[PDB]
Amino acid sequence: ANFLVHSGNNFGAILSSTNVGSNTY
Amino acid sequence: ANFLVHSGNNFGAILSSTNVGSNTY
Amino acid sequence: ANFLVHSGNNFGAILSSTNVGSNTY
Amino acid sequence: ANFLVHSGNNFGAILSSTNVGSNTY
Amino acid sequence: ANFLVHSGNNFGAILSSTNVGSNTY
Amino acid sequence: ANFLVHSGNNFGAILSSTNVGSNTY
Amino acid sequence: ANFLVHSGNNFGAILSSTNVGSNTY
Amino acid sequence: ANFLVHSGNNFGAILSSTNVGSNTY
Amino acid sequence: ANFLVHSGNNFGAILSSTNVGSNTY
Amino acid sequence: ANFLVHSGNNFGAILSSTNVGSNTY
Repeated sequence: ANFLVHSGNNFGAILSSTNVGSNTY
Repeated sequence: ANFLVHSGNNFGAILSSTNVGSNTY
Repeated sequence: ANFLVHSGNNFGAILSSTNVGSNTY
Repeated sequence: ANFLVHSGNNFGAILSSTNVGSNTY
Repeated sequence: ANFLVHSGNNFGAILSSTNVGSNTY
Repeated sequence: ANFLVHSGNNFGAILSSTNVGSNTY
Repeated sequence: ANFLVHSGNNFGAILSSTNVGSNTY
Repeated sequence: ANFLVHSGNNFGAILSSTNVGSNTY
Repeated sequence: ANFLVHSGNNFGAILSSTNVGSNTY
Repeated sequence: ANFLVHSGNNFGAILSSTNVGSNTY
């Protein structure tokens, strides 16, 4: 089993970016 | 089994970006 | 079994972006 | 079995974007 | 079993970046 | 005499803002 | 005499801001 | 006489800011 | 006479800032 | 007479700053 948890992350500004704040499997 | 959890993430502004705040499998 | 959960995510503004705040399988 | 859950996501403004806030299979 | 936990991370500004604030498997 | 000229300005997305792209006197 | 000229300015995304791209007198 | 000229400025993303890309007198 | 000229300035991302890319008099 | 010229300046990311890339008089 694989568990991925993402919580309470604040991102100000994202430009021309990939795989940011994501659960990539 | 694979578990992906995404919660409570604040994103200010996103421009020309890919796979942001997503559960990609 | 695969479980993907998406909850309580606030997105300010999205421009010319792909796969944002999505459950991609 | 595949389970995809999408809830309580607030999107401010979306322009020229693809696959945003969607359950893509 | 693999457990990945992401919480309470503040990101000011992200430009032309990859795999930032993400659980990559 | 006061001259104010506003031309050819492209605005992507505006949220909770005041006095944007305006000639304020 | 006061001359203010505003032309050809591209703004991606504006959030919770004041006096942006404006001729304020 | 006072001359203020604003041209060809590209702004990616603006958050919680004041007097950005403006001719303030 | 006072001449202020602003041209061809690229700004990536601006957060919680004042008097950025402006002709302040 | 006072002449101020601003051209071709690239700014990556600005946070909590004052009087950046501006013609202040």
